[PDB]
Amino acid sequence: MNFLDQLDLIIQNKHMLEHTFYVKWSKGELTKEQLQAYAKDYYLHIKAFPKYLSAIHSRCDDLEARKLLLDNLMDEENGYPNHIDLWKQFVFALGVTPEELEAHEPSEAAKAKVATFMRWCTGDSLAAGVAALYSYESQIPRIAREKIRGLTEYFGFSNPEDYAYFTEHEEADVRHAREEKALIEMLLKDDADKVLEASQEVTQSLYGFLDSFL
Amino acid sequence: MNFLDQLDLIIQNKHMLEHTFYVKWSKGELTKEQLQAYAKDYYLHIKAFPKYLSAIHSRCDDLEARKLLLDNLMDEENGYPNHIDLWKQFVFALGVTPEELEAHEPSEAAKAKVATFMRWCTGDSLAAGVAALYSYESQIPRIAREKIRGLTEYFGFSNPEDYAYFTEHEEADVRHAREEKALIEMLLKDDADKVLEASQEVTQSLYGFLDSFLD
Ligand SMILES: [Mn+2]
Ligand SMILES: [Mn+2]
Ligand SMILES: [Mn+2]
Ligand SMILES: [Mn+2]
Repeated sequence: MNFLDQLDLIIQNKHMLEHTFYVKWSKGELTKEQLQAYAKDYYLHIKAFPKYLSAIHSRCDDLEARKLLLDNLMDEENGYPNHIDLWKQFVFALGVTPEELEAHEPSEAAKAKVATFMRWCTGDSLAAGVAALYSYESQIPRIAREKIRGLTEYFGFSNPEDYAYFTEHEEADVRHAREEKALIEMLLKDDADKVLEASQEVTQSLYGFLDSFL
Repeated sequence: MNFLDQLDLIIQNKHMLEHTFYVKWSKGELTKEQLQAYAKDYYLHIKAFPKYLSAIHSRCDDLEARKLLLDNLMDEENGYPNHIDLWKQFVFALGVTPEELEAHEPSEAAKAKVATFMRWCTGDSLAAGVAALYSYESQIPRIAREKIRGLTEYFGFSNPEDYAYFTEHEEADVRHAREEKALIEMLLKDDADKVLEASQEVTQSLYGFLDSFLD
């Protein structure tokens, strides 16, 4: 019915946790060389995310909407460890070296996933741009949950500080999903069609990225 | 750098405090219907400024650079009162209804100023976009000092919370000018030409804005 319901339904189906990458993870049938491949190829999207948000902010005249995006941007980039710093710890805890992470070149599948976000966040529909992020960010608390379990059981992650990023995202993205849902409603301009479009795009692209490794 | 020094001389040689509108301010010869013109038209630029910063951030892949742009943006928009809020108080301390300020359609002069900034901030040179901000922001601390003097000497201001915006920008924009100047060096990609070109345009566009109220 109402487009937000349909929007939440698109995610519930094309949801990353049901992609085979995470099935195998949840099961534990995933190689450490695989985990390192995923971790490094993710980095690009880890570094582009602040621009997903600021791409949207920069085209926005709704002052109350812009503050919520700031709050999101601040949670990711401001301070130390910011959300990028936290991913590097998961990279290193996997055994990839710092020079190896800086030397890694992101796949055409990594560049495609980020291009999908960037297409919507710089597109002409601010709601669709926010809907794009929601379709990724509203799945994270669950993935973060089930990811930690996999790390500690089948991957010998004994020190909690190694998966800080995930412990942190396990709650920060409950508030982000909630506030992005608000923003979509605030920035709607007869463009419900584009919100569902972005959702359809982002949930497929997510799946295409995870396809690359399997 | 030399290119930063030429950048500072362009600003030095086209400084807002030498426009007739501030040579009048300083001498007392500014009307009060003139102050409400200014205060109200300035409100487009004020609400706009964060997107100048987020425009550059969204095209930038230098992580250290982006944190300096965030710092700036946080000072500007985060919390209560933020700089937009502080501008509202001062417009109201001028005698303007929250209702007329928000019914006010900004002048063509105002739209022109904001369009100039936005051209560079959406543009292709990240250092030029920063330098466009810098060509304005480096002037603010002194204008803010002098504008506070005028409000209190010739415009009978006594409540320090009215001109809080200028109080706040007298110190905050010292840090912003400093760090923008670092950003320019950090973002340079063989575009010193573009850095100076943005500077010439913005200093002259600010002058154009200052003239709409001089009749
Ligand atoms: Mn994050
Ligand atoms: Mn988030
Ligand atoms: Mn400011
Ligand atoms: Mn500033």
